[PDB]
Amino acid sequence: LYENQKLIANQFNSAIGKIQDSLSSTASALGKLQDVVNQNAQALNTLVKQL
Amino acid sequence: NVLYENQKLIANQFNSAIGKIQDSLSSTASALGKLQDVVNQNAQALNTLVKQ
Amino acid sequence: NVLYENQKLIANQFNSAIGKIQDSLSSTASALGKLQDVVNQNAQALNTLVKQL
Amino acid sequence: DISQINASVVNIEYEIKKLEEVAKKLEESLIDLQ
Amino acid sequence: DISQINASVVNIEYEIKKLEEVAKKLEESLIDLQ
Amino acid sequence: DISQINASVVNIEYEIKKLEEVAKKLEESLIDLQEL
Repeated sequence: LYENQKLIANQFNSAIGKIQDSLSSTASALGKLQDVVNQNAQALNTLVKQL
Repeated sequence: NVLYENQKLIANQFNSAIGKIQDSLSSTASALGKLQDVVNQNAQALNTLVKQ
Repeated sequence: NVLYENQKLIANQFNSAIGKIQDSLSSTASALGKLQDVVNQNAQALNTLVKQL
Repeated sequence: DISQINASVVNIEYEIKKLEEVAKKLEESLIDLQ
Repeated sequence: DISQINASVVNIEYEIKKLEEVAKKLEESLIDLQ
Repeated sequence: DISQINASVVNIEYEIKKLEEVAKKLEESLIDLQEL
């Protein structure tokens, strides 16, 4: 019961690498949404500042 | 005996976890897509109100 | 030994991986929740403004 | 033109509830060989 | 004055598309043996 | 009043930091089998 052990480890490590990339893309997308939402929040506040 | 039995169970627990991770990624991309749409709509609505 | 010690290494590595993946899902849900509430608060503000203007 | 502008709301409560469920569902995929 | 007001727009299509292709490519990592 | 209108700000920096941290720590879970 060792021929599958080599298969389980390689499939696991490949899955980890793909999950790393997904987490990086999630953090990047959340960072972009935060910036625009806040940059659009000040555009609305300053609009009340000129009215 | 107890190895092959345990050498096949970790393959099921791994495959089940992969399926769950897949569904979480699809829900995450779905939520990010709906957030992107509503943000851009409310942004162009602000530009249109500034345009007037 | 090897085939044994190797067998309970995959389990400990799999569990620790799953453990930190659960934390990543929790962080994502919290972040998505905060963005939803703020986007809808600013959406209601934009409507109320043009409503009373 | 004015009085016709509308800001949409977003609703992702289902996706948020799904992520929190997958997190707890992964607990069942944990391994504890005897 | 108010003519200078400008709201930014988001672009996360890369990240969104990346999450759903990795969700598909993760299928290729499931174990199949006997 | 039109002065009662205020746009809220969001702060999700800690969640973003935790995502990048988990991404890095997942490499500690990579399996390197012992050869026999």
